[PDB]
Amino acid sequence: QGLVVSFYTPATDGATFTAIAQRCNQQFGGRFTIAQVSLPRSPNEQRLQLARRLTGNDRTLDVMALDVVWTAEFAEAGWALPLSDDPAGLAENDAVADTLPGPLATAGWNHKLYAAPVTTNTQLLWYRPDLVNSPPTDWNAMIAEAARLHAAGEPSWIAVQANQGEGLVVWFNTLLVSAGGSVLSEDGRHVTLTDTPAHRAATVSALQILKSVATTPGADPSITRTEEGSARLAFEQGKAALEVNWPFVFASMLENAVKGGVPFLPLNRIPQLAGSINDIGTFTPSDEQFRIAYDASQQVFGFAPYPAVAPGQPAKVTIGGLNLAVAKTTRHRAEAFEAVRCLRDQHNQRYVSLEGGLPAVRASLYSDPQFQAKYPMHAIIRQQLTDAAVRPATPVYQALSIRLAAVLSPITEIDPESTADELAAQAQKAIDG
Repeated sequence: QGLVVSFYTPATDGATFTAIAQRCNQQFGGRFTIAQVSLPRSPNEQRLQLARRLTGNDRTLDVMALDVVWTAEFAEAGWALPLSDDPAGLAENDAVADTLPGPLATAGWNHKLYAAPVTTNTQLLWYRPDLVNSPPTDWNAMIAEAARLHAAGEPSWIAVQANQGEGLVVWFNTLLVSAGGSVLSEDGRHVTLTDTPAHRAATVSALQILKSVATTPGADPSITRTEEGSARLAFEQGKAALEVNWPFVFASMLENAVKGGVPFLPLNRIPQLAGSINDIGTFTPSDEQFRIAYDASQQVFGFAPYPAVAPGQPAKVTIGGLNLAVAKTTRHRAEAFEAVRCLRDQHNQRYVSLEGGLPAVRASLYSDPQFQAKYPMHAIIRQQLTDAAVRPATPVYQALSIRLAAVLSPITEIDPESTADELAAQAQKAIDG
């Protein structure tokens, strides 16, 4: 026998989360162990299996990693215990102490914390410094640069995820919040897209940018013809000189370049990098090999803040990532909340970042020299995580998102004024559920 605390996570991060689980087991003195359980790789199927297990009162479900936008759903439904339900009374303070504000904001609902952040994410600008002298600082500069490049016969696509789905919703949300707007009110009860002249201007601004990118000379046909594509691959293959995307494109760039799949960046030819591809095809460099690959990448691969909407205001970039929640189905609340605290301590935060490629939520880690070595863009991330935009927090997020995506796509057919009103009407229909 033996008491087991289940720990449900996306399969994508199964190896990483298993290792920190095993690290935590060391320090429980055999009182109990954490067992990682892999949900499907698809986020939507992860949420649907958790729901099945919660409404089915599966008593072995203890700790679960939730997407940052599932907070309201799981809290309103009584599926995620409030942190104040910890018999030890430690969960609340732990989740606040040394956690960046952006991640923390995703974990609340009705002014109460219902989960503890563990990982986060934000989008940056990635550009070709050999083709682009300075990184565009706002979206008008993005447009003008891409158009100049087209007239010069050079890579002109702006690589951004804009197909119908959550990625387009994320992009619209960033533009909207950066312009001072909001989809919903504080309680997710009212639609605030067009309720005041100022809010309508923010919505119109964001729609104009979406539409401007779609109709820029030399645009990506995945946008102009609403086709399947990939922002990451477009940049790696040399068809886009500008990209907004999560930081996983950094590791992908170096690994694929070392494998010889990046034509403008032949890291595969550098003698010092011989043997750095391990027996499963992963770029696993030493500290010096890393600094060589990153130094050589700088000639052709740069990063910068997400472009602003307004000339002077830094962008409010939609945040992603995972929060740790204790399920209402647990039989051992005390051990479950203790497990959450161990899984998100400083050493395990260092691990998920360095070995897992998942940005940590602990502010202290953005001062760690080892973290700064492997995240040279740490300072931009820290700033965008502290001043983040949050997707609308509502129990009906899934219906709201689907409805917004259907209106916004195809983005070539946006008419900012009339689309603004159609956005608000469709958001209203989701809130009426």
